[PDB]
Amino acid sequence: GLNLIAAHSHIRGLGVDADTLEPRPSSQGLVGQEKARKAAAVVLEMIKQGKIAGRAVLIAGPPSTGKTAIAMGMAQSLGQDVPFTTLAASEIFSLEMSKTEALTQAFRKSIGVRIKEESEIMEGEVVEIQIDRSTGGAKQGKLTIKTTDMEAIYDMGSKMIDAMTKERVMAGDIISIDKSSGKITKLGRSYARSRDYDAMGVDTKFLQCPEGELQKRKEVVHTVSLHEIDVINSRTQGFLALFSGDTGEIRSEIRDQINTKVAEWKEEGKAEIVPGVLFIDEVHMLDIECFSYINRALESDLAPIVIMASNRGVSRIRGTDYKSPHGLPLDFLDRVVIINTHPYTPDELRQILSIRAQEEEVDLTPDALALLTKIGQEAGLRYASNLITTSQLIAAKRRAKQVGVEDVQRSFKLFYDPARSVRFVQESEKRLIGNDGVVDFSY
Amino acid sequence: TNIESAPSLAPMKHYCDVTGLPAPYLDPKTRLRYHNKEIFAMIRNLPQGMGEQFLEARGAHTV
Ligand SMILES: Nc1ncnc2c1ncn2[C@@H]1O[C@H](COP(=O)(O)OP(=O)(O)O)[C@@H](O)[C@H]1O
Repeated sequence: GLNLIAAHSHIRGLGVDADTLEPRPSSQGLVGQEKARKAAAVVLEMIKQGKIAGRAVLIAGPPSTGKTAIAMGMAQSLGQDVPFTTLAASEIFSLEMSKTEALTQAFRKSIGVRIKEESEIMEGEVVEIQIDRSTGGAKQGKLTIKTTDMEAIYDMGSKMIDAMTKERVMAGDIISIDKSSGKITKLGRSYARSRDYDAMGVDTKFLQCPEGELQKRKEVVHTVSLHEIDVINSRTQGFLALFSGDTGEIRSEIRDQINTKVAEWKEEGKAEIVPGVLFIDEVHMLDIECFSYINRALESDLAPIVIMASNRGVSRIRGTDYKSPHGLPLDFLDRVVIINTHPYTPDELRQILSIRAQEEEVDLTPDALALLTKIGQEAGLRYASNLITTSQLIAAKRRAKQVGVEDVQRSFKLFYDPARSVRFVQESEKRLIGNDGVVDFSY
Repeated sequence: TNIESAPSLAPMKHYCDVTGLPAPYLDPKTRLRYHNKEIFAMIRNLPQGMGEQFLEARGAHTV
């Protein structure tokens, strides 16, 4: 389909026992990180219960130790039933709006309002339409429609005749009508009428006739975030700004009205509130002004849970000239708990490479897997996973059925790992452009 | 003068010819109003002349 194989495609969840939250050594695509996966499992319980507002959790660890993997696992284990917002900290630096506006919007995307609405919907195959136009049109008309179980004629009101003529409804069309509003959606064409569709090209698909009652009270569940209600209320077609993105700095009195309105809907039972989670990857790319904002945005009943990932050691905080753990100010780290991820052992590297090799279409000989595991220990898990794809393509070019050691060795030779590439720049130092801008082009 | 009422101009509610329950549907073939797929099935399996017998209770028989 459209969804190609990405770096995280093998992650289907957290791999955790729902009863005890004990992580299994491998499941759902996650290997090891058990203490970290247990802690991420405790955070899901908090998210799903909704009781607690504005906890901030930091996932701290070296690069390529599964900080994003665990973040993908949580998203997959919440599923579509909860707002999950994934923010790269680089995105907050909009030109359309201030940083704190962008952080408010991100927080507001992560609280959902869940609303349940019924409609009667009428669905069936059209047996007939007749319309009498006299000559101004739409003077009267009759619809005959059926399922496999029922058939009916309807006398049509003139605006339904306009809807029918707009959507060019003809005999054999399978249509649905949202009769509370009168939009027609043409679900398809009946196979039993295929010869009538003389204009439809051979690529045309045909459906079977619908079934059961012609009319059903379908119930729809909507979730709309607080940010969507804010943007709707910003201008005459404000909802369009949910797509073009040209929301200005939406005025805070609009948001306060909406916060009041939603608390009203909660007490009346007209709506339910669904606290989601905001994930901020590379939280160290935020600056000191962002952190002092987030401090107080967390202290609100309409705050999501926030989850953050950092690779950084004791490092300079952006927007200041001093250094702090994770690159984050201690004022902020006081309101955070840290989950730390460790480096993998070789048997975990083997399993992760195997899962990555099964997610990709790669038949891998045992010695190639052993070799890739050695490379993983020495060059890093990402480099070895990148070599899987390469060796498959090399094996394929020589028409081989399996990736052998021979193919991994071509890959290792053709594509340098980070450490080999660092040596290359150190040995090539006069030929590369140095930090002083000096370079020599001569042989 | 023994001439003393007139038809309503309010639109008319639709009731099932079989069971009198509210009827969303009017059968094209037999002109009976029916409540649901169960009664449509029964309506289409009526004996000869029973469809007219149901219209007679509504005063709508073919004559
Ligand atoms: N414990 C794990 N189980 C399965 N796959 C993992 C695990 N840890 C990392 N990976 C995979 O290896 C790659 C590197 O880890 P990732 O989490 O992206 O790095 P980082 O921790 O720097 O964000 C990713 O493709 C990720 O899906």
